[PDB]
Formats: sequence, C-alpha cells, structure tokens
Amino acid sequence: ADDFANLTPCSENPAYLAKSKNFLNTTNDPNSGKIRAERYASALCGPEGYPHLIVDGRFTHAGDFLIPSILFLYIAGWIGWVGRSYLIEIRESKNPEMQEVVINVPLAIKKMLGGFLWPLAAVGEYTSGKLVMKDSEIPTSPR
Amino acid sequence: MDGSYAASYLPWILIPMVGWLFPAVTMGLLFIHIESEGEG
Amino acid sequence: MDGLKSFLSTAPVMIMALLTFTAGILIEFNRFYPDLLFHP
Amino acid sequence: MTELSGQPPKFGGSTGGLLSKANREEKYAITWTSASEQVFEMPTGGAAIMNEGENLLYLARKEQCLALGTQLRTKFKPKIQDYKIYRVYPSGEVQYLHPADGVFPEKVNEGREAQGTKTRRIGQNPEPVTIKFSGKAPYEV
Amino acid sequence: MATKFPKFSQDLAQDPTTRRIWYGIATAHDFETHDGMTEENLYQKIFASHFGHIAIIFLWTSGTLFHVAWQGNFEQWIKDPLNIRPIAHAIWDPHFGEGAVNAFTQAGASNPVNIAYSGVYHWFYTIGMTTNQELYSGAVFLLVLASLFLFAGWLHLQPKFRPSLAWFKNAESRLNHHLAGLFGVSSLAWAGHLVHVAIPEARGQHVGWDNFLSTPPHPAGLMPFFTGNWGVYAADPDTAGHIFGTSEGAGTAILTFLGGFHPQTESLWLTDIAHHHLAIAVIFIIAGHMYRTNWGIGHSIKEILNAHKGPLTGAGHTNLYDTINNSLHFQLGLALASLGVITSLVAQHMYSLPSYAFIAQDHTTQAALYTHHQYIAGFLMVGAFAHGAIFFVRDYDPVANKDNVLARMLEHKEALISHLSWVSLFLGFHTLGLYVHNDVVVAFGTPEKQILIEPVFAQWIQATSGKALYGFDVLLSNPDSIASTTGAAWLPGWLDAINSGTNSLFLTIGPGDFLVHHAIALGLHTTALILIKGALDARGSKLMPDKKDFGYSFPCDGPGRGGTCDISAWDAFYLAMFWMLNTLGWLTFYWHWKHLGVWSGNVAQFNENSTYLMGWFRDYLWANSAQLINGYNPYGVNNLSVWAWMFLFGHLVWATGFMFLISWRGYWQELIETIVWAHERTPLANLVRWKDKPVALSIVQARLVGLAHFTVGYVLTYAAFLIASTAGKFG
Amino acid sequence: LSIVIFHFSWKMQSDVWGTVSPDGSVTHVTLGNFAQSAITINGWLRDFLWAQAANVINSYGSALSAYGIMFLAGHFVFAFSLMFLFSGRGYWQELIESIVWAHNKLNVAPAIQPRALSIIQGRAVGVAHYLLGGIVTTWAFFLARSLSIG
Amino acid sequence: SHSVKIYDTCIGCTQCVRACPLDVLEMVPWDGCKAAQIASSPRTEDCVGCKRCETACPTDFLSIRVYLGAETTRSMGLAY
Amino acid sequence: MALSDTQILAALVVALLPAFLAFRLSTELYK
Ligand code: CLA
Ligand code: CLA
Ligand SMILES: CCCCCCCCCCCCCCCC(=O)OC[C@H](COP(=O)(O)OC[C@@H](O)CO)OC(=O)CCCCCCCCCCCCCCC
Ligand SMILES: CC1=C(/C=C/C(C)=C/C=C/C(C)=C\C=C/C=C(C)\C=C\C=C(C)\C=C\C2=C(C)C[C@H](O)CC2(C)C)C(C)(C)C[C@@H](O)C1
Ligand SMILES: CC1=C(/C=C/C(C)=C\C=C\C(C)=C/C=C/C=C(C)/C=C/C=C(C)/C=C/C2=C(C)C(=O)CCC2(C)C)C(C)(C)CCC1
Ligand SMILES: CC1=C(/C=C/C(C)=C/C=CC(/C)=C/C=C/C=C(C)/C=C/C=C(C)/C=C/C2=C(C)CCCC2(C)C)C(C)(C)CCC1
Ligand SMILES: CC1=C(C/C=C(\C)CCC[C@H](C)CCC[C@H](C)CCCC(C)C)C(=O)c2ccccc2C1=O
Ligand SMILES: CC1=C(C/C=C(\C)CCC[C@H](C)CCC[C@H](C)CCCC(C)C)C(=O)c2ccccc2C1=O
Ligand code: SF4
Ligand SMILES: [Ca+2]
Ligand SMILES: [Cl-]
Repeated sequence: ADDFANLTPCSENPAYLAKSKNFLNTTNDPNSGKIRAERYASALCGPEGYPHLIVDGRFTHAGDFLIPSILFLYIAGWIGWVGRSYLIEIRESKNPEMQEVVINVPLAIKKMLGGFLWPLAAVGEYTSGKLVMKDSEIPTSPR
Repeated sequence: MDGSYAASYLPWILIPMVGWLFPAVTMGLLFIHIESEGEG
Repeated sequence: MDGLKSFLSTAPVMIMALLTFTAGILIEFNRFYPDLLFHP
Repeated sequence: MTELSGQPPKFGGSTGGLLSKANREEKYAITWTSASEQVFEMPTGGAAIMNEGENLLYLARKEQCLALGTQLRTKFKPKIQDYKIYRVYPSGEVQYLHPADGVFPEKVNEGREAQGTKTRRIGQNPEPVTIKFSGKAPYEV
Repeated sequence: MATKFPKFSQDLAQDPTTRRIWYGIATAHDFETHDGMTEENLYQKIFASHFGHIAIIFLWTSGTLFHVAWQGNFEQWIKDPLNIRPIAHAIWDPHFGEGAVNAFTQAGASNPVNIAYSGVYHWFYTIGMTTNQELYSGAVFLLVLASLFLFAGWLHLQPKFRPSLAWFKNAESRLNHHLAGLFGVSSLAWAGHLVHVAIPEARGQHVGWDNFLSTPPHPAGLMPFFTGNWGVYAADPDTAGHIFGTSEGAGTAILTFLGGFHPQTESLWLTDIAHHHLAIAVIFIIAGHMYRTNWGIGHSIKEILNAHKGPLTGAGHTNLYDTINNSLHFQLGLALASLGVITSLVAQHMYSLPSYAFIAQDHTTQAALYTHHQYIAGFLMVGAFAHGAIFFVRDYDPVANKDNVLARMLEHKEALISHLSWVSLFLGFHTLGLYVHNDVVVAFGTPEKQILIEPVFAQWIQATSGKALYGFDVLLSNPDSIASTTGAAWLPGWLDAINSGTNSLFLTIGPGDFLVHHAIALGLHTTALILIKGALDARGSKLMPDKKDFGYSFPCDGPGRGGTCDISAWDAFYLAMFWMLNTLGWLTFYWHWKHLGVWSGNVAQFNENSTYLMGWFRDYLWANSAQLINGYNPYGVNNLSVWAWMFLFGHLVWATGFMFLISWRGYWQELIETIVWAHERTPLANLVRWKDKPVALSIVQARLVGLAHFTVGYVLTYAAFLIASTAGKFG
Repeated sequence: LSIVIFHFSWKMQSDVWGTVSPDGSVTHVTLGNFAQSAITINGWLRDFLWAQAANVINSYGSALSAYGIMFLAGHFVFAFSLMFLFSGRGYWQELIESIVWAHNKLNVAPAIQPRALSIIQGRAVGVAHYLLGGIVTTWAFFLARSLSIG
Repeated sequence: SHSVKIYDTCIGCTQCVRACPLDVLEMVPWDGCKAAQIASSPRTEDCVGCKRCETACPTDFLSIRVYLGAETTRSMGLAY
Repeated sequence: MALSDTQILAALVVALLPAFLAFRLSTELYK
C-alpha cells in the first residue's frame, strides 16, 4: 500500500532537491557533488532533505541493507574461519604460543587463500562434528 | 513579607530548632556510645 | 638471514602491514567510487 | 624474658619510632648479638649502627621486629639467627614470641600442635543455607 | 575494647578504631547478621519496620498536604491553572539579600517563595479537593493514620501479639488477602470515591462529608444498578464542550468508555478512570479467591509449582515453593523487580496519557515527574539484582533446588554471560560507529551522507493502533479491518486522540529515535549483563571457587593469582550502578530534548539533530544551559539563582566522589599516620588524647562513598538543569 | 596545569589581548570581565567555558571541524578511562572466564591464555586515557578558540 | 581476629611460612605428603591478613585460606 | 478562605502523637 507516506523519494523531496544543487566535493572530482545529486536522488527522503534507509526486509530497499549485510557476513566469516583454522593448525606444531606470537606467514597465507569456501568447510565440519564441542569435555567453573 | 501564611512565628523557631537539634543529638549519640570504653 | 625474516613476520609488524594494506584498499576504493551510502 | 640485656643501637633518633600509645598500650623489643660493628637500616627510617655483641631495640609493633629480623640474616655475611622478639606490656610483663620454640617457623619441628588444620578440601565446605541464623561460618565449622 | 556500639554484632563492637562507628551504621538493617538472630525474631523486626515505614510514607504525604493548604496558592491556581504558577512551600532563609528577595517573591505570593514542580496541584484539583479545608482535613486524617500504624507495629512487637513464624511463611493466604482486599477492595472504594466526589465536583456540585449520604452521583439510584440494563449509566456523557468544575457541557454519566482526551484539559476522562478502577477491582477480587485457605476449595502453590515439569527442563519448578517461601532475599528481589518495571511503566504512561486536568500544559512538572519515576525504577532494578545475588550467597540450597529451572541457570551460566557480552558488543560497536560516522560526515560539509535508519518496526506498531501519519494500512490504521467494526465505544476517542498533532500520545519518530533507542538497548543489555554475572558468579568461579564461603560483600582476596580487586558480588552491583546512571542519563536527555521539540513546535530540531552526537552536545547541553548558568550574574539575581548554585554544587559532589574512587586506601592510611604522629607530638595537643584510633576508610567503604558522591552529583546536577532550563522557555 | 592554562587563556583574552583603535583606545575580547567575573566558579563555568566553547561545537562545516571532532573525542577518552579507574580486575578475569568457555565451545581459544590486565596496568591504562582525553579536549578547544579571534 | 585454615591438599613446602611477615604460621609434622608436614596457624592474634601466604601457595587453588574477621589494633596494622 | 492561625497550632499538638508513637516503636525495635 502507501508504505512510508511521510517519506517522499529524493526525486520529489523539497529540501533534498534544494540542497542537491549545492553539494560539496569529497574527492578531487568537481562533479562529485552533482554526482551525489544524481546518485542519491533515487532513495527515499524526509522533510529535512536527508536520505532515509528502510531495513524492514522489503526488497525495494535491498540495496540499502541486504547487499552490505551479505557482503560483510561473507568477509567476516572468511576472517573468522581462516583465523580458527590457523589457530587449530598451530596446535600441532612446535610451541603453540610462540607461533601465535610470531606468525607462520607461509602457513597463515596458505590458510587465508583457502577461505573463499568457508561455508562448505563449516558445514562439513558440523556434519562430521568438528565445528562445535561437547559440554562434558570443556573446562567449566563450579556452579 | 516573609510570612504570608498563618502563624509566622513558627517557621522561625522551626528552622533554628532543626539547626541545633537533630545533628547535634546525632553526633553526640555516637560519642556517648564511644564513651563506655574498656580499660580491661 | 632468517633472524630478520622472523622479525618482519612478528605479530605487530604483520598486524600493522595488514592494517596498512586494508587502509590502502578502502582509501583507493572510496577515491574512485566514493559516497556509497547504499547499493543502487 | 627474665631480663632484656642489650646495647641500644647507634642512632640519632627519628620520628618513626614508638609513640605514647606504643608505651602505654604495648610495645615490642628485639634482642640479638652482632659479630661486629656495622650499619643496618632502621625499619622506621634511616640507617643505624648496631653495637658489637648483644643488642636491644624497642619498636612499635611486631611486624617491624620481624622485618628487621628478616633483614639481619639476609644482608650480612655473619648472619644473625639469634634475634629474639619480645612483647612488652605496660606492667613490665615480657613474653617470648619469635622464635617460638627456639626454631624458626620455616622448617618443621617436633613439639607443635596443629592449629587451624582441616580435614577437607575448600570445594568441600558446607552450604551457607545449612548454617544460617547460627553464629558460625562455612569455614569455622 | 568492645564498648557498646553496636549492640547487635560483637565483632563490630570489639573494633577499637573509628571503623567501629561506620560498620555500626552500614549494618543497622542487616537483621540476618545480628548476634543470635533467629528466624522468627528476624521476620518480626522486619514486620515492625514495615509498620513504621508505612507511617513514614503517610507522614510525608501529610506534610505535602499541609504545606499546600498552608502556604500554597491552591485556590488561586484553581481559578487560572494555565497562567498561575503553583506554590510548593515558603522560604525561611536568614541568608537572602536583595536579588533573591526580589526574585523569589513570585507566583502571586507576597513573600519569597518556591514554585511547585511535583505536579500535586493538578492531582488535587482533579480529585475534587477545591478548598484548603479539605486538604487540611485530609492532612489531619493522615496524621492519625500514621500514628495508627506506629502503634500497630509497637503492639505487634509484644509477645502476646507477636505473629508466629508459620504466620509469616503463609503464601496462599497473604495473596488471597492482598488481591481481593488490598487490590480489589481498595480499587473498588477508590472508584466509589471517584464517582461520588470527583464527578460531581467536575460539574459544580460540591459533595463532601456533610451531604454524600443523601446526594446520589446519578439521577437514578442503586435500582438501575440492579436492573440488567446498564446503558443508563453510559447515559448522556460529558460533551466535548464540557468545562471542568462547572455544570456547562456536563451530563449525568458516571461509567463510560468513550476514550480519547478531554479537549480542554488535554487529559483522560474521569468516568473512564472510575469504570477502569471498577473493572480491575472486580478482576482483583476474583483473583483473591484462587489459593485455598480454611475451606478446602482453592489452589496450593506448592502443588502447581511442583507439577509444572518439562522434558527439556528436568525438575521444572519442584521444591521452588519451599525455596522462595524461606528466602526473604528472593522475595525482595522479585518485589523490587516488579515494582521497578511498573514504576517505569507509570513513567512511560503518565507523559502520554495524563489523568489530571491541565497537567499536560505545565511542562516543568511533567518533565520532572517522568524523570523522577525513571530514576526511582532505575534504583529498584539494581536492587532486584543485588538481592538475587544475596539469595545465591545466603539462601540458595543446591539440594532443595536440584535439577530445577533455577539450578540449570547455574549449569549454563557461562553461555548466558557470553551471549550477553556478544549482544552488548554487537550493539555498542555499531551504535557508536554510526554516531561517529554521522559526526564525521556532517563535519565535512556533507550532510547528505548520513546513515539514517527509518524505525519501521515501531512506526508500524504505531500504525497498528490508529496512527495514520505513516500510512501502513494495518489493523486500526485500515478502515476495513474487522477490529474497527466492533461497535467499540472507545474507538472514536482513541482515533481522535492518537493522530492530533498536539499531544504526546505516540510521538512521531525518526532515525534519531532509532539510534537513541539502540543506545538505550545497549544500556539495558550491559547493565543487566553486569548485574547477572554478579549474581551467577556470586557463589564461586575459577578465580574464587569458594566465593560462597566469603559471603556477599567483602573487599577482595589479595594481589595474588594475578589480582582480585572488585571480585565480590557486591562489587558487581557497585559497577552496574554506573551503567544504570548512564542509561538514565541517556533516557532523560532523549525525553527532555524531544519534549522541548514538541512543546516549542520544533520537532524538526530534534528529528534533524539527534542523529549525530554533536547535536546533543550543542543543541541540547550547551543550548539549553544559557538561563541555567545565568541564575546569578554580576548584573543581577533572578529566580533561577538557587538552581544555578545547585548545578555547580552537584558538579562539586560528583567530582568529590572521584577522589574516593581513583585513589585507594594505603596512601590515606600513611597520610593519616603522619597526622597521628603530628598530634601526639604537638605541645598543648598530645594532652588531647583520642579514644577512637583514627584509621583510613576501608576499600568497600571507599567504593561506596565514591559511588554515593557520584550518584548525588549525577542526580542533583541533572535535576538543577532539567528544572531550570524548563522553567525558562515555558515555565 | 588545567587551572594554570585557563588562567592564562582568560586573563589574556580579557585584560590583555584585543583590537586597538586608531585613536588609541584598546577594546579587549571578553570586554575586561576577568577582574569582575573570574572571581566565581559560575563565572568560569559560563563566561569562560560555556562562552568560549561555542567556537568548537559550531565548527562543523568549516576548516575547524576537526577540532570539534577531537573535542568530542577527548570527551570520549576521558570517560573511557573511568571504566579502568573505578573497577578492579577480579571482575574482568571472571568475565574472561565465561568468554574463554565460549571460545572453547567452538574450540577457538588461543594457546596464549587471556588474562585481564594486572592491577598496576589497569591503573596505568586508566591514568593514560584520562590524561589523553583531557589534553585532547583542551587542545581542540584552545586551538578552535584561538583561531576564531582574528 | 582473622581465621587461618589449612586443608589436606597442602604439600608442606613451607612457602607460606617463608612469606609470612608476622610469624603467624608454623609447620607441624604430618603424614599426608612426601614432606610429612602441614601448615599451622597458632598465633592468629598477629595475623594482619596481607594474604602473603595465599600468594605463595603451589597447589591447585589454595591449601591455606585466610578469612578476614573482626579487625583489632593488631590486625589493623596500627603502629601509632 | 485561607487557613486559620489556631489550627496551625492544633497541628503541632496532633503531631505530638506520631512523634511519641514513633519514639515508642523506635525504642522497641532497638532490642
Ligand atoms: C581466530 C580469531 C577469533 C575467532 C574465530 C573468534 C570468535 C568468536 N569470538 Mg572472539 N576474540 C578474538 C578472536 C577471535 N574470536 C580476539 C583476538 C579477541 C581479543 C580482542 C577476542 C575477544 C572476544 C570477546 C570479548 C568476545 C568474543 C566472542 C567471540 C564469539 C562470538 C563472535 C563475536 O563476538 O563477534 C566478533 C568478535 C570480536 C569483535 C572480537 C575481536 C575479533 C578479532 C579482532 C578478530 C581476530 C582476527 C584474527 C587475528 C585472525 C587470524 C588470522 C590468522 C590466519 C593469523 C566467536 C565464536 C564473544 C563471545 O564470548 O561469544 C559469544 C565475546 O564476548 N571474542
Ligand atoms: C566512555 C566510557 C566508557 C566506554 C566507551 C565503555 C565501554 C564499554 N564498557 Mg564500560 N564502564 C564505564 C565507562 C565506559 N565503558 C564506567 C565509568 C564504568 C564504571 C566503572 C563502566 C563499567 C563497565 C562494566 C562493569 C562493564 C563495562 C562493559 C563495557 C563494554 C561493553 C561492550 C560494548 O559496549 O560494545 C562495544 C564496545 C565499544 C562501543 C567501545 C569500543 C570503542 C572503540 C573506540 C572501538 C574501536 C577500537 C579502537 C580503534 C582501538 C584502537 C586504539 C588505538 C588508537 C591505539 C564496552 C567496551 C562491559 C563489558 O566488559 O562488556 C562485556 C562490562 O561488564 N563497563
Ligand atoms: C527481549 C526482547 C525481544 C528479544 C527477542 C526475544 C528473545 C529474548 C531472549 C530469550 C531467549 C529464550 C531462550 C529459551 C531457552 C530455551 O530454549 O529453553 C527451553 C524451553 C523448553 O522448556 P520445556 O518445554 O521443558 O517447558 C517446561 C516448563 O514447565 C519449564 O519447566 O523452551 C522454551 O522455554 C521456549 C520459551 C522461551 C522462554 C524464555 C524467554 C521467554 C520470553 C518471554 C515470554 C513471555 C510470554 C508471556 C509471559 C507473560
Ligand atoms: C530478516 C532479516 C533480519 C532478521 C534477522 C533474524 C531475526 C536474526 C536471527 C538470528 C538467529 C536467532 C541466530 C542465528 C544463528 C545462531 C547460530 C548459533 C549461529 C552460530 C554461528 C557459529 C557456530 C559460527 C562459528 C564460526 C563460523 C562458522 C565462521 C566464523 O568466521 C568463525 C566462527 C564464529 C568460529 C532483520 C533484522 C529483520 C532485517 C531484515 O531486513 C533481514
Ligand atoms: C455501614 C456500611 C455501609 C455504609 C457505609 C457508609 C455510610 C460509609 C462508608 C464508608 C466506607 C465503608 C469507607 C470510606 C472510606 C474512605 C477512605 C478509605 C478514605 C481514605 C483516604 C485515604 C486512604 C487517603 C487519602 C489521601 C488524602 C487524605 C489526601 O488528602 C491526599 C490523597 C490521599 C493520600 C489519597 C453500607 C450500607 C453502604 C455498606 C455496608 C457497610
Ligand atoms: C537475580 C535473581 C533473581 C532474578 C530477578 C529478576 C531479574 C527479575 C526480573 C524480571 C523482568 C525485568 C522481567 C521483565 C519482563 C518482560 C515481560 C514480562 C514481557 C512481556 C510481554 C507481554 C506479555 C506483552 C504482551 C502484549 C503486547 C506484545 C503488547 C500489547 C499488549 C499485549 C498484552 C498483547 C531472583 C531474585 C528471581 C532469584 C535469584 C537470582
Ligand atoms: C580522603 C580519603 C580517605 C581519608 C578519609 C577520611 C579519613 C574521612 C574523613 C572525613 C571526615 C570524617 C569528615 C566527613 C564529613 C562527612 C560529610 C560526614 C558524614 C558522616 C555522617 C554520619 C553524617 C580514605 O580513607 C580513602 C580510602 C580509600 C580510598 C580513598 C580514600 C580517600 O580518598
Ligand atoms: C576492561 C578492564 C580490563 C580488561 C582489559 C583488557 C582485556 C584490555 C583489552 C586489550 C585488547 C585485547 C587490545 C585492544 C587495545 C590495543 C592495545 C590497541 C592496539 C590497536 C592496534 C593493533 C592498531 C582489566 O584488565 C582491568 C584491570 C584492572 C582494572 C580495570 C580493568 C578494566 O576495566
Ligand atoms: S594472611 Fe598475611 S599476615 Fe596473615 S598469616 Fe597469611 S601471610 Fe601472614
Ligand atoms: Ca469538594
Ligand atoms: Cl558568575
């Protein structure tokens, strides 16, 4: 229906259309202000002239939150998975702490370059049972 | 004019009284309980 | 010698090299394509 | 115990010593023999010169005496192990404290009673719900 | 050595130093730790304390009535409640000069007086009290009631009247009496009072203790109550043109349900409040017939608890009756929690659905009451957690509550604390990052790049109740939903009240509200995390697995094992106090700034500056302080001078707490020993000997005093700001 | 030094610095109110802090915006130091225990066992951040104020 | 006065007595460990509670425990 | 109308009662 009636697109917004002609330049490109005037003119705006983002889950604004959410989660899972796998790899080499202080670059890089398939590796470790642990085998404190 | 309310000769005594009453007695009470002492 | 190859691969040197590299990536990306509040 | 024989150490007096309460309530004294005349640091401040042979010094509390005792045997090559710490009452009553049974409490010795000894683990202490409203603690029982 | 202070604990009495005094005060009400205190004398002393405390509350209320009826301009304020400022109490300070004298002679009084901001004039004129003599009679009645309760306590301390321990440990009767009588009968009698006095007084009809037996509150008496038809009390409701205190636009209805706001007073309708109290009185009376007593029929809580088991929860709620019934700290922690939640609810309801006439227009009283109740509740919740930690320390039985839902909480406490930490990080990181991003983006002359998230999930809920400014067309916002065609009498009033752009009923929110709400969520998650890790790890851990043997509050354990500072369950409370104060600062900044925007018609300022922190630091703190700091100037002195002095006073106390909190004891013990030597060597002064050997404040006392000074300087400073900045632009 | 530098900064702006007229008269910035307003704490709170801090908070959109940013940033670091200065490590180690259990649950605990900062190091980080935040606040404030007087 | 206890987990290494600065702790012959000795606390009247014993304990968690109590002139460490 | 002058004096005489009863309860709670 008329979702976000109090919000008008930047293409129709009054204060936004007033301010878009007078946008500053971020980089060295003098058109960058008018570039923003043309780029942000598609989003929904408020009566103040600033763009608003809707994150309720609708696909109309999947470029507002969905794409950065997925891109982050991908890169962050990459980071955490290569870190966890390298931490486990250290546990069998000489001195498990010294190699945590001094990085094994030929090993850390080898594990980083194999992180683009971290979801499949994680599911294969969960089905086999390598991802999680058992409560009866973890050091716990007195209750 | 200070007291537009009834019985304006009460707030006076009431303010001094609380001034030289409650904390005087309070500080003296702890003293008195310190007095029993105990020379063995 | 390996004594310096181990120093260049220590925790602080590597954790600052990665931060410098990621800073370069982000700075150049927001140089060529700045002002990305969302995805078009 | 019977008599506190000893020479007062060479010291020009300091403000860190004993006070009025330390003379009226209780003070502590330590007696030791020095193999020669040397300089030692005062637990109250400064540096004093201990006399040759039997020495005597009065302090405020017991920890000062034991801090001087732990200094005597560790810093000097002719180590002093015969320092004896006494507690002095306002009635002249002097009693023996350190060393207790003539031997330092470090090494073991025959003729001592087990004080504060428990026959359990710390993780075996009783629950505080079982002893509440009683004037006892989980460690006192 | 022992003396006689205190007389309840020999350990504190045998202390020959000054500490003997301090711990003699901080253990005054800790009855469980007294010498030889039994389980029955405990409950009985606590009962007498309850009696005395009810008396104290009633005496405070009696004084509040007395000063209004004596020094207040109640009758004048009744005439013009929208222009005459109320009077709290008169000033009797022999220190005033000329500026304060010329200033405080305000609010129509002929003497230096203090304006009233507790919002009691509106309450008293909404009740029906229109003369000072009614207030005086009520004050005398309360002065008698307080003595009644004092004598009740004194008499119950006697052995013949001493209640038994089995009487105190009766749960199935205390509830049936508190619900049907203390809640049901009280609500019913208050509804009767509202119908018999408030409604007639709203129509010019005076009904007092001299004519209420003859004058009916309705043209038709009690027979139409017996008639199965009840529409006659809906009757002709008070029209939208009704005027308070007069028979103009007034009808004969007493029990309605039309809803909405009174267009003149901008408050709730009296008939609706009386009908509400009647309905909930019936409900509470019904609740008062659930648990069995001396007549067989009824429930037994011990059976209901022990019967609700679970395939995933093991023992369920077994033995929880014998657990809670014997733990006073458990009961106090539940009571404080529920009371704090309903206090925050009272705060969050009175600002948008005011029940008192002309109270919405006075902005300072309304700004003060909300913040007052919110701080009250913020202390109540921390108390609810501090007493749960004490339940774990003193009253938790691991064999009685074995395998139940309570012990499983201890079995997986690591996971609870871990996920609380995760969600607090997940909040803090991004909320702070977005605020810093907005500041960085605005500072660079590019306000067109702010990450402004639209609060969809809350504006949609607003739409589910009739808010059409967003236009979601859901439930009450949609004219075709079956929820509107129900013939509900309250619908037309609610729909008119919600969407009028003049009230505080469901205010229009934006991205700034979203960001401040996530900062509030952080403040809740982290404070609860601290208060929950303090309660769970109150019996032991891996640093101190024997924490249960050391009690609740203790200094530490020593510098060994790496360090043990602030390790007790009391220290966790001490830490979480700061987080509660910070959350209550954030919440109050939010409320006050948005209400300034609503009151000045400048909702745009708040909706367009609350997204970056500089907006708060400047357009709120720096902007609204101008009058505050100008209470006393080198040019003159106005009525804000006392607040201008209290602001700096609160700053001073708050900064004084930092000394106790940053520097610790040993420094001060050495500095004190130097002074002891100084006195015992000063001629004409060593002859001034002391019985109490002066010692430095303990570490626990250090943290307590520092937190107390911090809290005083946190509350007083913000109050001197909130009242002064409000009584200027609108007061 | 916080009072020393404020004494300097206000006495110079009030009884020394100021524009000189071509006739000979000298009009100071704060109109010479130091001798008549710096005698009370409210004078320093209003006519010194509140009055002369306006250049820093209103610096957004200009070349002095970085100074307002660093002003708020020092206000941040100051309060961040209070977490260390008011607490004790015995709580933080018990919390690290739960986070270690969480890491071992997924088997992601470092062989370097995590230990909270020592008591001395806790105090050191506290005082370091206290001084850093305060001096950054005063630096930003002083520079934004001195650059905005012509 | 403070309370000092010694549990059966003690290995009798005299470290807590070598660290005690007020001659509060001793060593009595026992029959539990290789050293055949256990810590003892006869002179609790001289115990200030500086936890120097607990700091110098080797066993998994302490074998000697100090529980602070009613502080007196001697336990407060008063020298004036 | 405003409040009378003698009634303010009647207030202290009545307030004598809660003070006295609170004193009794206070001394009974000390035990
Ligand atoms: C391999 C590194 C690694 C991995 C896989 C994890 C994984 C996890 N951490 Mg964690 N952590 C790490 C390092 C890591 N951490 C470090 C170095 C610190 C010290 C700053 C922490 C401090 C920390 C805290 C305080 C908490 C967690 C928590 C968690 C759990 C929830 C995820 C989270 O909190 O969001 C994200 C995690 C963080 C924001 C913490 C910082 C993450 C660091 C900066 C990333 C490490 C990168 C590493 C160097 C990569 C090595 C690559 C290798 C080839 C050399 C999760 C399973 C939470 C928990 O208890 O579970 C609910 C929690 O409270 N961590
Ligand atoms: C402005 C002051 C300040 C700040 C920023 C914090 C921040 C925090 N407190 Mg805290 N606290 C404070 C004052 C403060 N406190 C005070 C005065 C007290 C009373 C003593 C407490 C008592 C307290 C307790 C008891 C607890 C906390 C906890 C926390 C953490 C909760 C996690 C979170 O918020 O998510 C995210 C984190 C943040 C938003 C802060 C990080 C900000 C930095 C700038 C992020 C970027 C890192 C930076 C680039 C590092 C590089 C530095 C480089 C320049 C050298 C958090 C880091 C809880 C905790 O430990 O969490 C589990 C906890 O239990 N606090
Ligand atoms: C908090 C704000 C919104 C945030 C999202 C909500 C999640 C909040 C975090 C809680 C996580 C829950 C973890 C469950 C942990 C868990 O899986 O436990 C397992 C449990 C299984 O219990 P059983 O089937 O054995 O139940 C038998 C009972 O008799 C218990 O003995 O499942 C549930 O309890 C489901 C309900 C969750 C109950 C916990 C929270 C309930 C929320 C409040 C409900 C209010 C209802 C109306 C009351 C008036
Ligand atoms: C619908 C969606 C959202 C709603 C989202 C919903 C409400 C969130 C639901 C969250 C649920 C409750 C939790 C999800 C998963 C919980 C399990 C336990 C995840 C476990 C992950 C662990 C096991 C991963 C571990 C390892 C993974 C594999 C990779 C890492 O590198 C490293 C490391 C961390 C060690 C909203 C907010 C409404 C906005 C809308 O636009 C989109
Ligand atoms: C024989 C009897 C009957 C007749 C009863 C008659 C003829 C009168 C009955 C009156 C009754 C039964 C109750 C009246 C209660 C009045 C109360 C309880 C007032 C309480 C006031 C309180 C508690 C405090 C009020 C306050 C004051 C003082 C203030 O000024 C400030 C506000 C606030 C603090 C609220 C009938 C046949 C009908 C039924 C059967 C029993
Ligand atoms: C420490 C501890 C403890 C704890 C305590 C506490 C912490 C408490 C609390 C609590 C709380 C703080 C709670 C809260 C909550 C929440 C809730 C309860 C909710 C809800 C919901 C609902 C139910 C709703 C519904 C609805 C809606 C949704 C809207 C509209 C209306 C309706 C109704 C529909 C104790 C002592 C026990 C024991 C010991 C330990
Ligand atoms: C100053 C200071 C002292 C010394 C403080 C002393 C000796 C207290 C002196 C205060 C005197 C008693 C006057 C205080 C006045 C109070 C307002 C009186 C309140 C008492 C009520 C009964 C009213 C400490 O012992 C200490 C310990 C641990 C951390 C920080 C500190 C610390 O900062
Ligand atoms: C939080 C806290 C901790 C815990 C503090 C910790 C664990 C420090 C966290 C350090 C993290 C792991 C490193 C992040 C900070 C880096 C030094 C910044 C370097 C960034 C570069 C790599 C760019 C204490 O140990 C403590 C001790 C005594 C009193 C108070 C406290 C206290 O408040
Ligand atoms: S607590 Fe300190 S003073 Fe007491 S016995 Fe142990 S080491 Fe000695
Ligand atoms: Ca009337
Ligand atoms: Cl001034």
